[PDB]
Formats: sequence, structure tokens, C-alpha cells
Amino acid sequence: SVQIVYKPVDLSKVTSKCGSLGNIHHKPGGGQVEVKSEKLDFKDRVQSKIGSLDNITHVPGGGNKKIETHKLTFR
Amino acid sequence: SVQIVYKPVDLSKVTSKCGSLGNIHHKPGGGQVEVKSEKLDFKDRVQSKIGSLDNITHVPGGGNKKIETHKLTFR
Amino acid sequence: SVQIVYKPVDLSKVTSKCGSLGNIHHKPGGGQVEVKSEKLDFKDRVQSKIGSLDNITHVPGGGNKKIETHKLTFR
Amino acid sequence: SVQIVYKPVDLSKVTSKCGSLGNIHHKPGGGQVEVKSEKLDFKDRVQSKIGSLDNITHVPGGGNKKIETHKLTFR
Amino acid sequence: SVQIVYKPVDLSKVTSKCGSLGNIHHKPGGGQVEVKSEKLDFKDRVQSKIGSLDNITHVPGGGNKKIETHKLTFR
Repeated sequence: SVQIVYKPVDLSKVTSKCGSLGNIHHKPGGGQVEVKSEKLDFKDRVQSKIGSLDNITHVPGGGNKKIETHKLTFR
Repeated sequence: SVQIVYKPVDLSKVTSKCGSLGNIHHKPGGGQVEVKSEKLDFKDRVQSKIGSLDNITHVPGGGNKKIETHKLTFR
Repeated sequence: SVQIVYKPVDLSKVTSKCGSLGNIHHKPGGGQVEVKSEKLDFKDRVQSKIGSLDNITHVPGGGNKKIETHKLTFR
Repeated sequence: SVQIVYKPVDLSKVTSKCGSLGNIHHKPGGGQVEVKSEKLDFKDRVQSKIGSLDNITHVPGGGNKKIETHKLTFR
Repeated sequence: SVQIVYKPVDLSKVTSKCGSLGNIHHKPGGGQVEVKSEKLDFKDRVQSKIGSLDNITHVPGGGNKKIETHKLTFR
């Protein structure tokens, strides 16, 4: 016979305290952008991006993260 | 015979406290963008993006995250 | 014989507290955008985007997230 | 004879600029206040104040001030 | 004869610029206040203040000040 008992116990805490959060300034792409092109030949696909793209400001009050995985395999 | 007992127990906490959150400024793409093109030849697909695109400001009060996976496989 | 008992127990909490949230400014694409084109030839598909597109301001009071997966497979 | 010409000229400016103003917290008198009195004798006037009184939060966007006095006296 | 010409000229500026102003916390009088009195005698006037009184938070965006005085006296 085979008995398997799987009783993990989790009383954990993940916690943050912050008195104040702020005065955040993100200013990407303030300068001048000039692109001059003459007599170009493209035979295959082209992807072009010019300017200010995909810039992120991310300011969570907590931003705390907890990842837990359990697996029991029997063969 | 085979007995499998699967009793994980989770009393965990994920928590944040923030006294104040703010005064956030995101200013992408303030500068001038100039694109001059003459005599270009494209034989295949073109994708072009010019200016200020896909910029994100994300300011959650909490933003706390908890991921948990359980799997029991029997063969 | 085979017995499988699957009794996970979850008393978890995910929580945030924020005293105040605000004064958020997102100003993408303030600058001037100029695009001058002469004598261009395109033989295949074209996608073009000019200006200020797909910019996001996302400010949830909580924004807390809890993902849980359970699977039991028997063969 | 007497001539008096009084021609002051004022082209002055007083100015402020503020991008954002806020997330201000004023919390006076959070603690406990206990006052126990036995066998007191007062022969003249009494003024008493107990608790949280006359607390001020003052948050003007400008709050700019200009004072000007002119006087001409003749005897 | 007497001529008096009074022509002061004022082209002055007083100016401020602030990108962001905030996350200000004022918490006076958080502790406990206990006042026990027995067998006191007062023959003249009494003024008493107990607790949290007359606390100020003052947050002007500008708060710029210009004072100017002119006087011409003739005897």
C-alpha cells in the first residue's frame, strides 16, 4: 500500500508601508528629431518608428508580489 | 491500495499601506519631429509610426498581486 | 482501490489602503510633427500612423489581482 | 509759487505658476485627551478650551500679494 | 519758486515657477494628554487650553509678495 499526505501550511505575510509617494517626473523625448532621406531602395519588409514611443511611468502604492506553486505527481 | 490526501492550507496576506500617492507628471514627445523623404522605393510591406504612440501612465493605489497554482496528476 | 481527496483551503487576503491618489498629468505629443514626402513608390501593403495614438492613463484605486488555478487529472 | 507733480508709474508683475498642488493631509488632535478635576475653587473669570480648536488648512493656488501706498501731504 | 517732480518708474517682476507641489503631512498632537488636578485655588482670572489648538498648514502655489511705499511731504 501507499499513503501520501500533502499538508503544506502557509501563514506568511508580504507587506509594505509608505508615508508618502510622489513628485515623480518622466519627460522622454524633449529634444528635436530630424530624419532626412534621399534615394533609398528597400527590397524586403520595413518597420520604422520615429519620435516618442512606448515610454512607461508605473507607480503602484504597494506593488508587492507573491507566487506559489504546488504539484504532486504520481506514477 | 493507494490513498492521496491533498490539503494545502493558506492563511497568507499580501498588503500595502500608502499615506498619499500623487503629483505624477509624464510628458513624452515634447520636441519637434521632422521627417523629409524623397525618391524612396519599397518592394515589400511597410509599417511606419511617427509622433507619440503607446505611452503609458499606470498608477494603482495597491497593485498587489497573488498567483497560486495547484496540480495533482495521477497515472 | 484508489482514493483521492482534494481539499485545498484558502483564507488569504490581498489588500491595499491609500490615503489619497491624484494630481496625475499625462501630456504626450506636445511637439510639432511635420512629414513631407515626394516621389515615393510602394509595391506592397502600407500601414502608417502619424500624431498621438494609443496613449493610456490608468489610475485604479485598488488594482489588486488574485489568480488561482486548480487541476486534478486522472488516467 | 509752488508746483508739485506726482506721476509714479507702475508696470510691475507678481506671478506664479504651479504644475500641480495637492495630496495635503492635516490631522491635529489624534490622541486621547483626559481631564479629571476635583475640589477646585475659582474666584474670578475662567476661560477653558479642551479638544481640537482653531486648526487651519489654507491652500491657495496663487496666494500672491501686492500692497502699495501713496501719500502726498502739503502744509 | 519751487518745482518738485516725482516720477518713479517700476518695471519690476516677482515670479515663481514650480513643477509640482505636494505630499505634505502635518500631524500635531498624536500623543495622549492627561491632566489631573486636586485642591487648587485661583483668586484671579484663569485661561486654560488643553489638546491640539491653532495648528496651521499653509501651502500657497505662489506666495510671492510685493510691498511698495511712496510718500512726499512738503512744509
